[PDB]
Amino acid sequence: DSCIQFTRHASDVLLNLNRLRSRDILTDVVIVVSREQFRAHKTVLMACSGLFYSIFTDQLKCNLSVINLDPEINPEGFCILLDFMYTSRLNLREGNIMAVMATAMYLQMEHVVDTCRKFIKASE
Amino acid sequence: DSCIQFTRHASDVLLNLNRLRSRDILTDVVIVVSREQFRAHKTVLMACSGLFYSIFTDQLKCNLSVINLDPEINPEGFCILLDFMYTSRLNLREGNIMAVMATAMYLQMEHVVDTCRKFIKASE
Amino acid sequence: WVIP
Amino acid sequence: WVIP
Ligand SMILES: O=C1Cc2cc(Nc3nc(Cl)ncc3F)ccc2N1
Ligand SMILES: O=C1Cc2cc(Nc3nc(Cl)ncc3F)ccc2N1
Ligand SMILES: [Cl-]
Ligand SMILES: [Cl-]
Repeated sequence: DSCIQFTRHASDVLLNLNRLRSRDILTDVVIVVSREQFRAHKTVLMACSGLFYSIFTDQLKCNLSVINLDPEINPEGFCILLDFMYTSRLNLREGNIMAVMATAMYLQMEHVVDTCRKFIKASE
Repeated sequence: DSCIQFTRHASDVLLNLNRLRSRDILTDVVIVVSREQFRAHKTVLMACSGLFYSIFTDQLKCNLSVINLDPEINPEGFCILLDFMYTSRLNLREGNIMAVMATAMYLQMEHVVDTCRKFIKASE
Repeated sequence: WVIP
Repeated sequence: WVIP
């Protein structure tokens, strides 16, 4: 087409979606990871994770307001990945990299799994 | 912080939100612009427009599944702006610029209003 | 704004 | 990936 494009638009949209999340505005699901609860927008979760895309395109699961993750999932790992979904920034540290990579494999976040594998390879 | 950042994340999220819109997945509002209807996600509309941010943060309006816009709003102008919200690309043409600018002023999309004003100034 |  |  003959369109013009605003370079910062996608980043500005994501920043505003994170502001809605902070202020608990129009959050429509609670993700339970053992004793912890995380509120989020189903659309953002689906746009970032192959697992959430599969869950919320299912005719029965799309209607649930609570999703319980596998008990092996670490809540800190999930928290770091949820922050990544809403900000593009990943708080990857020596003390959390194994939990983050395991969580990203479960959530089907291929780009995160890729950077974790590279950081682990560099340490070996 | 000591975060790493994935450059293409925000653009990839927006591309996936537009794919959900195309496939009518988890759309939760219909915007009516005279005889036309447009389905969208309330969160994307709020992240892009000062008018939708004000509507969906209102305790009564946040619950509506249908929003009727002012009859003076042109449906083509709205369609072009909705496509911009989900893609960052604005289909601005000599034949639609006045309707697009009027619609962006009504929706409170300051960056769009800014580019329309500049393109109009260049023609004078 | 840019030409994409 | 980059250092922001
Ligand atoms: O690593 C990843 C990240 C990821 C996100 C999605 N998300 C969606 N995919 C499509 Cl094609 N349309 C809409 C979506 F919300 C699917 C698979 C995967 N795998
Ligand atoms: O030209 C514009 C575009 C625009 C979008 C928003 N959106 C939100 N603003 C905030 Cl601070 N938090 C969450 C949001 F969804 C408000 C005002 C305006 N004015
Ligand atoms: Cl990813
Ligand atoms: Cl704008």
